[PDB]
Amino acid sequence: EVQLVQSGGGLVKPGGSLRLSCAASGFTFSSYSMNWVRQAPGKGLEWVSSISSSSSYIYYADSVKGRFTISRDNAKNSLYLQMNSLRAEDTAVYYCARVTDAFDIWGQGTMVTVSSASTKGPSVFPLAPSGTAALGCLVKDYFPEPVTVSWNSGALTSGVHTFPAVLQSSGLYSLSSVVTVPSSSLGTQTYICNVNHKPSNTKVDKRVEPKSC
Amino acid sequence: DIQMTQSPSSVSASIGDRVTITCRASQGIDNWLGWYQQKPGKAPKLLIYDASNLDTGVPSRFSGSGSGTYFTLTISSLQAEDFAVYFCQQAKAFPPTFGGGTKVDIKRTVAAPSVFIFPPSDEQLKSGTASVVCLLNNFYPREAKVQWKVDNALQSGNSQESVTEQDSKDSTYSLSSTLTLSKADYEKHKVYACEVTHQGLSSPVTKSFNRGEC
Repeated sequence: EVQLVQSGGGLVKPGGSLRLSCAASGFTFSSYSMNWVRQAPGKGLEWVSSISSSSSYIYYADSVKGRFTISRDNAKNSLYLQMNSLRAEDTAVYYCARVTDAFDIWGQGTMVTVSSASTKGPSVFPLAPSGTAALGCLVKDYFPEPVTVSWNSGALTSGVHTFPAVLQSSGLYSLSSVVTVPSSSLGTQTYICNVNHKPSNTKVDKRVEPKSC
Repeated sequence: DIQMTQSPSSVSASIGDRVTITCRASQGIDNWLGWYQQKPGKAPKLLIYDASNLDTGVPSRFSGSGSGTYFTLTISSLQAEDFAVYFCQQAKAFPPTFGGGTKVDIKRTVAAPSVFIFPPSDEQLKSGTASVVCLLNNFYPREAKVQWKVDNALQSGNSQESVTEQDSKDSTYSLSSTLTLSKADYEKHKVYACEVTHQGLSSPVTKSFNRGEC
């Protein structure tokens, strides 16, 4: 019906530029103010910019003034955001939105990741245990997303928690995967995390051994 | 600008409950208040605009009321689809500003985190870097505070947290906090402690280890 279809975004280096697009259908595009709103990872919503129906009136958030430029092409039913001089703090899902009295139609979201990293496979380190014992693997310093982790080649699923990746200040991702198991099993069962980072073709199987030190 | 603060940060609800969320403005916004719903990995959706008006297609178990600086969103008979984050938003003045959100999640009993502390591997230490990981496992509700201490010094600015979505089987959360130190700094200190505050704990629990010790 009424729809806003986003494209653009993805990976960019600090200081670099990206252009986001938003294609509108199902309503009279030229008669509405359009907006961009962003959401940093694990955080709330921040308005970025607005543009009036005929581009007479343009508004920017304090945090993007002088770097981002909003525009629209009413004849193509399209909204744009030219983002320049990108920084780590601009890493976020960016949404286009129509405004009437509230933001009443939203795009699907476009992820923008600002990092100087090249493709790099992770190092995998043990998180070693010492009724129930917890063990895991730290999957550190990889780019881009994603990595997959299983345990015991998929035969161990119960009690597994693989955390969402966090972008570190180095521009590389890290995550841990953990599992809780009965401590009585630690002396008889083997626990192995299977890590695959397909962008770098990096596959590791790490058996996690109980430690005391 | 106009600061919007929502309360509580999370509400525990069961299927069929009535849920009431609160939003407060730092100054008067008249009727210019909207409410949105967000589910994991999805864009927000408008529910209510101008404080009380239902958007097209939105189910009539959602109502809003209030004006000035005080507003509420009521869900009158919660369905499985309504477990989500809810945001308010002021359209009185530019910049439009959002509240920080309220997560309506599945009610279960309070479960204290099982806390585990993991020293850096010797593998990693070889490379000049030390990651210390604190696991908070299978807890409820989601609100939890992790304080790192190194030789009793309260750490800030050098840890990162990551949290799971509510588990489908047991309705709990888990959280990792990771402290990142140079190998040099790690070698300069003895006691590495993870102190955890949570509703399921009568006073904060400290898990710790001593570098080099068994």
